[PDB]
Amino acid sequence: KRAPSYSNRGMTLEDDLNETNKYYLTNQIAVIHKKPTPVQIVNVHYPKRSAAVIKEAYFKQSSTTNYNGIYKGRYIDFEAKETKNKTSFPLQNFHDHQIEHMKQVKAQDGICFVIISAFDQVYFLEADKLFYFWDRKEKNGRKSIRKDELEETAYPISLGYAPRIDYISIIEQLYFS
Amino acid sequence: PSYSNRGMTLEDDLNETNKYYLTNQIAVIHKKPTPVQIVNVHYPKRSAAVIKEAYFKQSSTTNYNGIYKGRYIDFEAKETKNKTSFPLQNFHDHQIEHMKQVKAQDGICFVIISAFDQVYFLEADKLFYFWDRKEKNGRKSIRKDELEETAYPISLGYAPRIDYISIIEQLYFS
DNA sequence: ACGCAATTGCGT
DNA sequence: ACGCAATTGCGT
DNA sequence: CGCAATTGCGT
DNA sequence: ACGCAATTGCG
Repeated sequence: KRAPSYSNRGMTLEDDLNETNKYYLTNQIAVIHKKPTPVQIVNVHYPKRSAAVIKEAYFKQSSTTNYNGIYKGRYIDFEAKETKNKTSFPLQNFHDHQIEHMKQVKAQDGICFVIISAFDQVYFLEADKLFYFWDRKEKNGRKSIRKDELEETAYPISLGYAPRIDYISIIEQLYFS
Repeated sequence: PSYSNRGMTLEDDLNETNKYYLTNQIAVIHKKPTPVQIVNVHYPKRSAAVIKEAYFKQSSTTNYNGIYKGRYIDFEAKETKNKTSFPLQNFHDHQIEHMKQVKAQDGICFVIISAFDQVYFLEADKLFYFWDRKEKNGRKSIRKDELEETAYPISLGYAPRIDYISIIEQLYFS
């Protein structure tokens, strides 16, 4: 975990949203965790007593959205994606299943959405809109959302110290009067 | 090899009950996968990139969850064979803390154990209790019969095997 | 898997 | 007709 | 992250 | 000294 580097604009990294979650944790505001990345652990070894060191394992494509949890007894689910492209946000770094799921997750009523970090700016795009840009892609046409319609389609978030990323104050400002 | 015991694992049995649930739009539940910290990933051009060394960590979050009917659902699934009693040695402190936070936030928070050839849907407060007594250097287990009213026997069926959705359907919101 | 170099192709 | 925004893809 | 072994409580 | 209960050890 000794990573001397290297800057993004910005994850950043688990530090950015992650710290926000811990904070939300220890102030009894919400329980939101990042579902961990699903490996298929083909081969493990057990050297020198404990502990184990998987010698061969492969990456699986997830099926669920990146983050989930509880706020005010409601379900929270969301993906977070960031881009350095100064012009637009690549819709292509979303993937099939994630969207299938956001769909199913909004099936029963949930707060399902997307946090986007691009244009030196963290944005909160509701899942609705995202679904528009998705089948805009899906019929045919633009595989990205240009800024002037990301800013036009999404709510900007305020990035401070402390909650670093304060998405709950939007989910509050919007789904809870 | 996916099941190296005498009694069925409860791994598949539950995460199949979940598939049914999903496919029929009854509700959305998914097991959080096991956390591992990757260390090295060799990446051939053809072969999919092989993670060649990696280590387990141990997540706090109680390892099932999702949505049902607009309300955040959560639980755990331990499973014990011994007909003796059921050992709290399975659940850890962090898990308990977590699902403490959860019910501290209007969460619905089962505990599912398939002990004694039966599937026990165990409400949270009751588990807390056992863990509490236990924390007072008391009974480090739940004896075979004391859960038997502390907990509900889930309705083990065929379409959805260890149907618990309707237990939670019954308590809340009716 | 991802950044990020390569490459496409829209736009005017 | 050519630039520079959108995409593809190849490389640790 | 388990089932085979260990030991201790307690008729 | 067993059922039954708790606790090392590495497959």
